[PDB]
Amino acid sequence: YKPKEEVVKYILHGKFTKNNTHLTFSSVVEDKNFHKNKGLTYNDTMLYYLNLPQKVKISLSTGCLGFRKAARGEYEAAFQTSGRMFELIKEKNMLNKDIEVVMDDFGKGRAAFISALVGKEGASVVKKVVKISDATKLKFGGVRSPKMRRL
Amino acid sequence: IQALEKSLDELAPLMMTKTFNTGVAKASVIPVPLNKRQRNRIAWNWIVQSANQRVSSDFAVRLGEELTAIAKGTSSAFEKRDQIHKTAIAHRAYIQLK
Amino acid sequence: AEIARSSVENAQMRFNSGKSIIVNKNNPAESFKRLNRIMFENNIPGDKRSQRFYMKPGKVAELKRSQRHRKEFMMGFKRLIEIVKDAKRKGY
Amino acid sequence: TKKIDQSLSKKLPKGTIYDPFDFSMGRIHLDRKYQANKNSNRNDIMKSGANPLEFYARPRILSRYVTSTGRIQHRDITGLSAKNQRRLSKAIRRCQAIGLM
Amino acid sequence: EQEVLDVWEKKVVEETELMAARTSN
Amino acid sequence: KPPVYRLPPLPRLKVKKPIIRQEANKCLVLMSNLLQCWSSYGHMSPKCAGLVTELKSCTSESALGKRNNVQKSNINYHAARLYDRINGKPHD
Ligand SMILES: [Mg+2]
Ligand SMILES: [Mg+2]
Repeated sequence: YKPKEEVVKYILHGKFTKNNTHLTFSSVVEDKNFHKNKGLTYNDTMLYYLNLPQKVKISLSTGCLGFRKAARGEYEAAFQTSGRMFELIKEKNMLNKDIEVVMDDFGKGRAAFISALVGKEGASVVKKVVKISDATKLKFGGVRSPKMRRL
Repeated sequence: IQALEKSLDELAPLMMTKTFNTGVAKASVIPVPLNKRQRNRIAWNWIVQSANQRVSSDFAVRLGEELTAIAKGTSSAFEKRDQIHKTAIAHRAYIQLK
Repeated sequence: AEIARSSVENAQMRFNSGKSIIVNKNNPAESFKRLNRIMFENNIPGDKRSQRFYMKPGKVAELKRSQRHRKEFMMGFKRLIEIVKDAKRKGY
Repeated sequence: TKKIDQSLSKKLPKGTIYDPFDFSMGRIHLDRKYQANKNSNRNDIMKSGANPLEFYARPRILSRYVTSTGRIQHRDITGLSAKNQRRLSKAIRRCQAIGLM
Repeated sequence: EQEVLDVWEKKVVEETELMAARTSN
Repeated sequence: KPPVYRLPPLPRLKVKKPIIRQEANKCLVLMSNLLQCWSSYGHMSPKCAGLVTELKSCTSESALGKRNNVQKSNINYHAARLYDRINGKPHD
């Protein structure tokens, strides 16, 4: 009957492409009065709690730390960008609830992000991380990729 | 002589980190063990450097005084040993063990 | 109602994808190693790379034939090495 | 230390006969090398004579032959005959299309 | 059995010490 | 039933890079433990006394100990010796 938005967990998403690394930190917000609404079916309630809304808090790329052009897709750019994220999560008091890490692709920043989180740079965030997962998007047939490059 | 050997055995570092130019990338700082002859060289050079800060014109006198102070506990080269062992403890994981 | 509140735990994990690991709070680097093993046993990195550029069907068929031959050839090679080692052990 | 890793010690079953070699490291290594899932046949429905296509509405049984992501296992891994592999794969694909797997 | 169990004792100890060092990593 | 894979006739039977077991150096492991002992109980702590004593003896004469650091594989010698006997080739 009253909006009671509360954070349930945080999602640390990393997209590691060939030319850049994108790191997004989000909050899984749950209106704790959703079940108190009128005209709400058991299906709508279960469907609302199975995909809870998400709000973006921190969005970073390797170009936000001053890495330009070809340097954006390198290992060092990702390692420093991962550090800046782990710091901004502590400077925003967003290290109280559990964090779920979602990694997307297999560029050079995937192993830098993992090293920065299992090392000194991520000794505070790693303590809250409860689940790691991969979200690489593959196609079963799908659209035709571009032709092979003749180099 | 027993005092000299005891001082050399306490001042010399057991291990020392060395940079190996392995690979086109940055060299690796890996702790390496030292033999007794290599340990004595490191400790002796520290003693000589400390001795040459004393006032006597005669090297034998400066060396004698330096060795007496080390046999009595006081020496500025124990700091050097602690700093070489700190670095090695930091790079303990860099060791290969095969 | 609460019926839709107390039955969300299983429901949440009932629609799993199989690409998730529960982190070991003690050794968090061992959980990332487990996730990497899943990726390699489902050929996720290989499939992603193979989907970047289009390959003609004839070329795809050629590569599939050669890869199978090399896989089978290696199995035949290991069988012969095992015979060698067994024969050596018995003094042949 | 009064403890040894299980991988470095062999536990001789009860009622079995042994040789002095059974206490050596060679036995440990030999048991690892020749460790195959040969007991699967007796626990493998698809290696019993049933038609795998009769299990297309039983995702629990079919889920034993796919990886964590749902990828059908190669015959090299399942150890099935060509016919059963062919029938099992059809069952899984049909199960996926019905909305059960 | 003693001859075999003596060699096995040495190897176990050796391999329970390499593991300790390798795992320390 | 387990599929046997039979190779075609081959010009040779050889392992490109035969695997060898390189036993770990006893002095290096002693150093790796002492370094760890100092990491927990502290540098020069009385708890690591035995480690220090053992390390000194291991490295007294040679920093890597007196070891037979030489091991080679013979698989290729035997494989070439036995291949013609065990390949199952038909008679001429
Ligand atoms: Mg690039
Ligand atoms: Mg185009």
